[PDB]
Amino acid sequence: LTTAEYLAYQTERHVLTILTDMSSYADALREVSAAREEVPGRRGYPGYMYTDLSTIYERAGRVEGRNGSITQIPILTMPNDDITHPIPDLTGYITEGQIFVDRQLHNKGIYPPINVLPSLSRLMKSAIGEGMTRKDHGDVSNQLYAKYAIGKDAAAMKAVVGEEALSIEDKLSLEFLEKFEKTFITQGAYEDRTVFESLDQAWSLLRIYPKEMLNRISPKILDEFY
Amino acid sequence: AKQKMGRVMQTAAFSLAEVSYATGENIGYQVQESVSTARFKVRARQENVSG
Repeated sequence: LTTAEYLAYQTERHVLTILTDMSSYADALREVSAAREEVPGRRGYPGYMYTDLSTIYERAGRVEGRNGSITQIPILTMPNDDITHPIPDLTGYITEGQIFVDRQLHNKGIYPPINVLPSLSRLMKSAIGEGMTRKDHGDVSNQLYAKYAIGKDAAAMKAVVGEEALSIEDKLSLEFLEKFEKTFITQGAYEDRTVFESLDQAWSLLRIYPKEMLNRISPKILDEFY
Repeated sequence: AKQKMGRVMQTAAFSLAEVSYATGENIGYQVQESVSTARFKVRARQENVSG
């Protein structure tokens, strides 16, 4: 973070630090705290872990005077895959948004095992704008999230009510879920997808629907892109 | 189907009355006598309607 602060603010460049194993950092903080004869907090971790993680995280951000920026992707390792764990809880409190990697997705397929239902970005609306990237980004992403949720619901409902009894909007949603978890999310470890190419692929998946089915997308965007 | 079955039952009763009038006697006894085997049979089919 000191190197990022230097580069971004005294050099006017964008950084995007990627801190790995915040769980390992928290364990290191645990050992440093307990070496000073201090009682452990809730889950053994020091009570001031919130303050320390707040310093480490909030060391990032944009400033008015300088043209640089410090984005941050602190990559945690949730013990026992528990969100109620102190490190995930404090990180969710301090940071804005969260990206989840799913064990079910990892078992089912290949990189990246990221599920979109529990993963969201709080300042997404600012990044996905009109002048920056494309004007259809927000509508496409919202539509994809809604149809992925409906696809998961239909996949659960198929084994309950039979495949035939599913509605048209459920069969199409199941097909979209298959082509989504298998072609859109599924990305090679070395292949690079620009934002525009990713949006084009998202539209390619979204075109299996009738134009009336896509409800979250604005009518102008539907007329121009679909 | 209940309405249609009522209408069909009325039509069949009228047809049976006409047939009995044409024959001059009730064919019920003859039908009962010739009831050795049933020509009409119904086989159950396990259709999958919804779940």
